[PDB]
Amino acid sequence: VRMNVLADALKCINNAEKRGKRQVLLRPCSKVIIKFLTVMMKHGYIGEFEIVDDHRSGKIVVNLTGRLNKCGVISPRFDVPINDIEKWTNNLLPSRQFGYVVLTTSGGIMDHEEARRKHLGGKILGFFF
Amino acid sequence: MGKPRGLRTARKHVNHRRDQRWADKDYKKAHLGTRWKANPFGGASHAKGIVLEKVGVEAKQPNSAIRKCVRVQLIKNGKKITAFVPRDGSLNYIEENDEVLVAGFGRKGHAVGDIPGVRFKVVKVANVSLLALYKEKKERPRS
Amino acid sequence: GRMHAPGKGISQSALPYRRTVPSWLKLNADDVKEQIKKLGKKGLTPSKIGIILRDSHGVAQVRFVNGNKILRIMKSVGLKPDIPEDLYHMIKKAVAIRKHLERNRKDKDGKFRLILVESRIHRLARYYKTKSVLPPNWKYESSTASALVA
RNA sequence: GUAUCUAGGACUACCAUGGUUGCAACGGGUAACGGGGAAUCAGGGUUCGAUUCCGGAGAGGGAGCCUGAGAAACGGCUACCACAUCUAAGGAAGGCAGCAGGCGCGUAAAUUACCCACUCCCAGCUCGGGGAGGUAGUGACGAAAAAUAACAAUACAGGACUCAUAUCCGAGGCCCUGUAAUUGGAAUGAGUACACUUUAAAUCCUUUAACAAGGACCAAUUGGAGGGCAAGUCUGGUGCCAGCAGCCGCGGUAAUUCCAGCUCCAAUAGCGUAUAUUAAAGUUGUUGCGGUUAAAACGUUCGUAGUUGAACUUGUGCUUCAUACGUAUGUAAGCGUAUUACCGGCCGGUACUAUUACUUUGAACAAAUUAGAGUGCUUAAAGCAGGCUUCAAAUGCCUGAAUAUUCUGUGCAUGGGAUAAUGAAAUAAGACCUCUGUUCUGCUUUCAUUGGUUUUCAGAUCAAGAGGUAAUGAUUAAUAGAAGCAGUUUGGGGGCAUUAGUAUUACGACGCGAGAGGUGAAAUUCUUGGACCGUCGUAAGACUAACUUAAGCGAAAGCAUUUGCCAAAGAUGUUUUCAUUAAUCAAGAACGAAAGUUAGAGGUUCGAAGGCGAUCAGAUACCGCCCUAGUUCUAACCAUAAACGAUGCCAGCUAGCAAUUGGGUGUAGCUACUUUUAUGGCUCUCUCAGUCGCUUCCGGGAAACCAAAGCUUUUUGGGCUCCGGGGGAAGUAUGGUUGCAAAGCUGAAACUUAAAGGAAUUGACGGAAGGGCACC
RNA sequence: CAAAAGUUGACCGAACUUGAUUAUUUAGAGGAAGUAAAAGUCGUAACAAGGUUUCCGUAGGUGAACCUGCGGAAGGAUCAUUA
Repeated sequence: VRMNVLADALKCINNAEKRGKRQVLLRPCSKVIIKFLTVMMKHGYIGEFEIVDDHRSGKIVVNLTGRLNKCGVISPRFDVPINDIEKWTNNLLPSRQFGYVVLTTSGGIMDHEEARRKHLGGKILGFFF
Repeated sequence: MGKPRGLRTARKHVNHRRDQRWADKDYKKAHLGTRWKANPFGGASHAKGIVLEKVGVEAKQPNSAIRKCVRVQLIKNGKKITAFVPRDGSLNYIEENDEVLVAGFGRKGHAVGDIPGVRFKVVKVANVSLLALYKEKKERPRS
Repeated sequence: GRMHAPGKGISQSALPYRRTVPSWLKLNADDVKEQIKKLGKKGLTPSKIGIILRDSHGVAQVRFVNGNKILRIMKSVGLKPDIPEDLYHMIKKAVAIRKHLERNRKDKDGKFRLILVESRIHRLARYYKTKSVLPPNWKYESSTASALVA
């Protein structure tokens, strides 16, 4: 059954990034997906994505750019306090310079470089670099 | 593939490892602990013994020599040992049926060289420290 | 993907987008409440009211022209079945293979099927108890099951 | 109820039948005192904690009990057991797991010293007491600091150097560098000891007058020199001996490993050896392993436990300022309003609130340890002291004795509402802020004191209206799932009935003749007039050819004559229904080729075993003949296979091209003739569900290869279950459990060992094909 | 008045005979395996078409490796055309 519905947009972006596609058709559009790509959109790792609506679940057609390498998804959502947030930024993020760990804190989905500013902690969602 | 990757499966993850460290061949001397069963001394480091013979253990192939070992009965438990005396000579320092401090043989349970299945090593015979006898750095007890 | 037999296919009915439409349909929400009562009094299931309201009359979808479903209409007019239709035909199948077998023994397939269709019963007799559509203390027995088809 | 200080099945009495567990009860093990903490790596971790602090227990064993506030006390008593002592024989007395000792045990642990001066305890007590505590001797467990020379010309050569001269070459050579039992200059403290100090006293250190080095002296060792792995192809000896050696290997008469000598290297008051442990070990793996072939996916599917489960339910706008710099935007408020009832001067204090998980900030909780800021103990490990114009008077205030983490974790407060579960309004609650009751339950104040009589009030709760404006209340129908359906079907799917087909054996007859069968060659074996052959005929049991496929169906095992029946099923078609019903699964359950077993039938061919005939050096084999159990059908048992795709299952993605089974669809195709037609066929086009091949990665892999064995990325994450940890021993031994039994499932270790294994290359134009030569 | 030795009975209950079970260690005629393994005897089973392709399940038999029967598989000596 379709277990993790965040996850296989990120294995359809990453899979279709590698072959170098320019547009990507996700299915079926969580509002955690759109909150995730908007985090990937403020940093320009993604185009402007359009949500072709059904009355079923939603479908997204995403425009790809070609700036990113890997969007993954940390299943299960491990509970990540602020103190062990640094543990993950060594692991998932390939340099201290760039890269992002998206996590759901309670004050809205933000990456670690916002939640380490707003002093929030939450559960982890995914990453990208 | 494989692991119970949920978030509420730390019961399966600990009961699996608990059941699968038995197949870690060297962590079955934490679990089954045969030290008091199969080791010639009951888990100690050294052992005082009393020499019974002078066994000329011949060398295994493809090396020919004769290793000149010694068959100890201990005093700790009444097990039996075939120990070993190194560094040529020093069977002349045995003065048979007089006590011996045998020791482990440095491969932690196996015979080492061309010696077939002999797992020990004399370190003191009549309390005079055999490494201080090839130089004869101390006097051998003779009378 | 076909939960008891390992073909993986897909077919279905596909609803179109516009839930509001048609506008030309001359049949209103009032008379279908009568016509479902007209057809459901002949003991048809909610499915076979739908496929004859669809072909002959013919309304596309009853949820669109009326703010209820076909089953939820039939409860509101006192036409409630004692056992719902999915558990019916899965019981009614399970009583045939339990009738073919008592004469034709030596058929391991119909033994294996009746395992596969009594297992679908006790998982859907189990969902119908949490949603309380059928009461608790309800174990489908394989003996008395013949009497609840006719 | 009794007992106790007290609750309490603590115990008695009656009465109830409860409690507990796959979320591991109960029993077993422990070389188990629990914690603080210790060891060790980057993290994650493993391992240890008898041991100074806290809590607990015990004083040879068990039991008992007095005094007391407090003891089930043992430097109290009472028995008994064990051990043991003095006994004049009647009796009496024993308890070092307090200190220092002694015996034992063992690889393994200090002196029968001094003192209450310290810390504190105790009594009647300022004083007494205190082998607590402190001092000392012992003490390479350990940790820190640091002595073995320093300097000088010649020296003896290297080298620059000035320069001759240059593939050479020397000298002015010289900052240098060494060698110099050459020469010195000797610089100092281990010694050394007056006297000091320290101390309860004494010692140790620190101060210290005197005393103290040409090495021979005040004199470093311990391991090694094949590789790993730092450092001799040095000499002699020994010649598969002695030995070395963790591993791989040296020695078999020129040893880079042995015994040495010279040398040399590594650390150095330290070094080797053993067992243990940790890191190396992504070889226990949550981060983070592996399972096609190296070890490793259950034979199959069903399925509770468990784990894991799609989407959707207040979000940016609009205006301003604080605010980065025309702009920006990160700001608060106004405004699509419970931005919340009140009184206060936008402001206090109040009236007043669906949870949980997670998260923020707090509280709470011993130090020691650890992390650590402060501090020149001569430095350092430590310690918690210590600074200071005071220079000539000290009055000279304080720094301090922080701060967070192992006191993890639970638990308790508070901020948030993303994520995540639960929760409402469908056999009935949509409400009314409510004058409210058309219930009545009342309940205390004034009737100075107090009530019989009843109203206000009704603090109230529950009936309660038809004080019913009510948008009145039911999310989408997942390319999730189950269900339905002129459906149209399709298929060696399943069961039973029905029958067919040649053939094989047998038997009959008819005819013809003597050889027939079999092999590499025979023989066993069959047959005179009739085998084999021919022929027609009868009986039988078995098997379903050809069609036959990279074709189908099935959960796997498996599944082929016709037909009738019988329930079943995938796929497609579906503006049908239901609305998460799902995924995967320990235990459990059904099915399971062949062989085998129990009973009943049948019994053609084949045929384990058996007997022959050969073959062979032998042949209990291959080949040849005879056949028996078996093969076959119903009734059960067995529960395995190279049960293989050596590839668990559900989901998504990432590319062509060719076929190809079903079903759908368009011919802007042919063709059939029933007719130009229409049903049927074919071709073309598209689409599901696929399956099989190739082509390639422009993905992976050790490769062979794989469109999954890919997206397992750089320390990776879609769920879920089963399984592997060098090779043997060994699927053995033993226990449990199933079977009529064969056997099946569970299932070790002692011991042994350094390789065993995977894939691929190059060696046989060495007993394999296809070539091509010559009179060794 | 108080009170000893004695004493009745309940209780706590050492201890010792028994009966049992548990956990351990051990002796044993005989028997049957494993490993050492190097040099013995007999055969030649496997690796080449290892001279009967090899293996698997089961069943019987044989001095021994092994052989035979029924059903699998290729890890084969065939990825197969050849109308």
